[PDB]
Amino acid sequence: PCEPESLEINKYFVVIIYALVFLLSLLGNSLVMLVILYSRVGRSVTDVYLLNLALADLLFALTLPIWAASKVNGWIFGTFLCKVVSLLKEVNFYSGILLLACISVDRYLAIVHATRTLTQKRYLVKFICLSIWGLSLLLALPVLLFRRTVYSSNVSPACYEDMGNNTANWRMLLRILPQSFGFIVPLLIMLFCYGFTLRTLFKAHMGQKHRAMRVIFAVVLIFLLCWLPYNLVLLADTLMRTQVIQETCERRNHIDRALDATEILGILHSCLNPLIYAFIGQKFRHGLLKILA
Amino acid sequence: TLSAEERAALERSKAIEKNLKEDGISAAKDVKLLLLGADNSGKSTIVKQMKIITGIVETHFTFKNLHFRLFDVGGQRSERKKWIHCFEDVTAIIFCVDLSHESLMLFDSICNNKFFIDTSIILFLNKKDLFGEKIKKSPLTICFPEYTGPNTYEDAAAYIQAQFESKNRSPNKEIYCHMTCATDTNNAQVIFDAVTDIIIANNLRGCGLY
Amino acid sequence: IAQARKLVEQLKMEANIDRIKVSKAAADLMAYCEAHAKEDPLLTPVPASENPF
Amino acid sequence: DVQLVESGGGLVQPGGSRKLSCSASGFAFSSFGMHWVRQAPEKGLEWVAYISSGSGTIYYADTVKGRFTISRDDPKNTLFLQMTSLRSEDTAMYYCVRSIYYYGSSPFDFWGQGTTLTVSSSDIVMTQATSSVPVTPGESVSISCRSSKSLLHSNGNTYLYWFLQRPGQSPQLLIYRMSNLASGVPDRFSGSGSGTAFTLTISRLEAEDVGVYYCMQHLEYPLTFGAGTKLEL
Amino acid sequence: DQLRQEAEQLKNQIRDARKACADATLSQITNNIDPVGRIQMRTRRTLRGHLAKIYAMHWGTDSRLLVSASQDGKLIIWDSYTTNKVHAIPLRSSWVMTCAYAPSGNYVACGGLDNICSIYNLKTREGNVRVSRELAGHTGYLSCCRFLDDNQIVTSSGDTTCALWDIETGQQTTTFTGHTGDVMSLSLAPDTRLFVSGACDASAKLWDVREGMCRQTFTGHESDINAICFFPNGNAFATGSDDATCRLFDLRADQELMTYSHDNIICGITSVSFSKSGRLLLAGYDDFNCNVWDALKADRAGVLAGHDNRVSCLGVTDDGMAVATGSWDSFLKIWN
Repeated sequence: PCEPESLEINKYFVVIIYALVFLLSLLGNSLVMLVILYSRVGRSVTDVYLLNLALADLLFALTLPIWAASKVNGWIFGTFLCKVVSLLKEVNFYSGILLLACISVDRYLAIVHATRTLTQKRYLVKFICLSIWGLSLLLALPVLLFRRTVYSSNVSPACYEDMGNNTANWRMLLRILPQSFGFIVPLLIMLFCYGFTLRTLFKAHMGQKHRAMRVIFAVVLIFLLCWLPYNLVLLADTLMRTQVIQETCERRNHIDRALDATEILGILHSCLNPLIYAFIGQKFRHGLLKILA
Repeated sequence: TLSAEERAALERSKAIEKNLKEDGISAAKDVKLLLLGADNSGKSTIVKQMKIITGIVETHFTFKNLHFRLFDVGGQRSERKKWIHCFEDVTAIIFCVDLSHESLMLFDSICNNKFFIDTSIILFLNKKDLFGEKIKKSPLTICFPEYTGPNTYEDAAAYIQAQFESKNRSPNKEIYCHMTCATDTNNAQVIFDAVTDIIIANNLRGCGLY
Repeated sequence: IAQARKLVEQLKMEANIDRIKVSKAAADLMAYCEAHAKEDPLLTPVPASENPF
Repeated sequence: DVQLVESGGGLVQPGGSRKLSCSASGFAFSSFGMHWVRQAPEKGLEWVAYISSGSGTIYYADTVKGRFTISRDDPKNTLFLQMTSLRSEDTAMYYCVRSIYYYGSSPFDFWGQGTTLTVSSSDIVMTQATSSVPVTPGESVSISCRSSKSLLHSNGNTYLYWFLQRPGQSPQLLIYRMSNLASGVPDRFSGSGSGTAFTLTISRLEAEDVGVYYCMQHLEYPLTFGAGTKLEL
Repeated sequence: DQLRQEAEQLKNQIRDARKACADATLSQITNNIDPVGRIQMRTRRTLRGHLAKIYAMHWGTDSRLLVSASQDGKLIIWDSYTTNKVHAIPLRSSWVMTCAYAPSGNYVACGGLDNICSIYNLKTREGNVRVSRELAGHTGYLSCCRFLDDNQIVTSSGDTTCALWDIETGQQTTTFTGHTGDVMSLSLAPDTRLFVSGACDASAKLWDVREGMCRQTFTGHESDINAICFFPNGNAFATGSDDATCRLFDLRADQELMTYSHDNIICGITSVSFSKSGRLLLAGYDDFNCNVWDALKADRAGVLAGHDNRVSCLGVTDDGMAVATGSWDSFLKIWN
């Protein structure tokens, strides 16, 4: 038999990084919402998108410490807390990714189709935000319905899934949603929109084109760096459970550790969203400086 | 709303609101530009597709499925500080300068005005042929005694352009330059490129990219 | 020479005005502002039963 | 000149279908809500149908609900009325009336010339006390009619309308809420009322003032007219 | 040459007499009144529908109907109680700076940068609003149209002159001259026989509508006067300039009585209005809010605020029941 191994150094590293991420995200999205909601002068659509994104990241940071305690000692908090925390986390993850996609769509329609009348169609931010929240909740409903504490003699209890005796293949089936409506479609949308926006900027004669391209490239690179390794590890795990790739205990341990590492790396999206989306523009810095008085 | 007549009044108000919204939707396709410059500088003879329509003069030529409305503020002969804020929302300023000091004075006044700190300026230098014929007869030194470079056409034109751009002294503003003659027809295309560039920059600023 | 002739005549017209001490005028303004004080829905808030807005 | 002229009347057999067209010329037709009012022979006025501006809100009388159809042709400046089945009780002189509603408008000012239609063989009740009043010129006359409910709405406006019909002519509006004089009528008219009892007084009556006086309520549909008081000389 | 010295000695005599008539300031004589305290006004209505900056607004005599012109070329008549649009009149020129509402409610004039005062008829037999007359004869932008009656209207222009018209004939009946700068605002006296105009030369002078003579002139402002309103009893008026100050001039005393300057105020006053009693002097600034000045002690008795852009027009109903403010964010707010 193969014995799953672990180290206390890894747990300490995970919890310290989780606490740091929680504090940073809390502070950043607190400043974002404060700056947005203090003064209603010029409530542009970008402000609405940034407020929604900061709210999603703030609630995600709110749920983070419970997951840190779970990594400390498994899920000893009960089934109801498992359902609530997992549902909230999945809803926030879906909402954040879809909000990034919608922001990219807005930028594409604002810079490429700028002179045409297509720009009149982006004043529906409240409707699309409500649709995004609803679709995220619907997609994360299976988490609420089919998650419960699972006990084992050799494995510490965790907020896992339970739908039958053959739950492994059902987990593999359920994984197809977060990797398709969570990474594939948003990546395609962002790539298309930002590629066309870069083409439009490239053939123009402003004096501030270079900063725009730099910001766009930074956003795309940060999104990729944050979320690609997690999806790659999950795809490798699904390949292992399908027996396509040869399975060994060392491989199981390697993927088990890499999954936690990639999850920690990808959680940094809530930390890096403020400095990349809001504070990178002069308007928000000016607003914060004005608020400081 | 309880009464029948009040219900009919509410229906009339809703119909008026719908008409207002439709008129506002139809009023966003056009582009509002401001014309400025010294007298006899060709400020009314930029595009041959004029289609005009004492006071304010409007010109509403169209190009590439986009409507440009040029408000010529000439003839008012009043204090600009009291009505120039009526044009705060213009997309750009079209400045026409005839090369054949007052024009520099207007340009300095209009560029540093508090209302137009963020409105870009499209600068048109008219009458290339007249300037090139006049410079040979009289060197560009009577009006610009500080000139030191060669008396050729290109260097003199670049020097005038440099002194016109030196009055910018402001961020978030770009000056788009073009040299025009009497027998030029592509002014509409140049205006379209300048306006679309200005719109791109404004959208960039709004989106938070810059 | 023909433009300033009317200005001095205007000054003659403006100079001969029956002026009144500012104390009496201020007293009259105070008297009006105190007499017509019960009919101001802004200085004294109106009861909510008699507020059409 | 504002003019409403309508055609389509005539003798029809029971069970047939007839369409009446009210053509308007002299005002902004698209901004006026239009009614249809029928007057039975020597019986009195009665409301039939109403279509709002832009064909938004349409109402019908309970007598002919689901049987008549009213349509509006804004570009053509024409108002129609399609009737499916006609009984012997539908024979009457049909009038076309314009009505514009906003704060301070006169919603029954102009009436059509009337078209005659012949067929071969809960609600607010307004009652007029007297059917015929003889009087000599120069003597003030008092006309009063009651209502079942209190027409005095919560906003302080009472919806009572007084109409005048000279012999052989079409009704004309005199007062539209309580004393608000219509446009062009002599100032000798004056109206009053309180809740349910209303009175119309005419000081220094003239010889051209004789006719039938109708009082109508506009508080809630269907609109109901009074019996009709006739002045005799 | 001698005329210049004659004018100088005339001005010296006028100033000497004016200073001789002054004994005590208003702020000193009335120092014994109890302060009005804090006057808190809450937004009761918010009139939306305009799609551009609003420059002017006027209240109906019945204190229920409004009128407002904006850059969109629309002239909207509101129902201030239920927030309904009674009328929507489309202007020929989108550049309009001055609404005016007739005292009888029959007409509404609306002119601006296009140099003519268009007059509209509301009570027509055809059911629509038609331009009854278009008054021309001014060489500069128009400002502060005011109705004397249904066939008599007073206008102010940038031609450094004010004119009294006759709507029936359409001709300039009387012309008032004497200003040396653009005339920006005027207000008609309640007695309806005198009016004062505020020009760009930092001076407001009282006029007579019957004789066309400049009875009086007032000085003291450091910049161009932007708005004027009469005191309710027709014996004083308050002016607002870009100097960020308001002043109270009295017709009988010929002197300013007190100043309404605050150290924190930097931008000038756009519109000036009084209350029915004459105690609150409401003034609109360029810093997006209005400050209510107690007209007898020069203390800020509250702040309206609430607007996103510059307040361009103020209006107090005839009964004093409400104060309505219009700004450049295409929103009108009614306060009480």
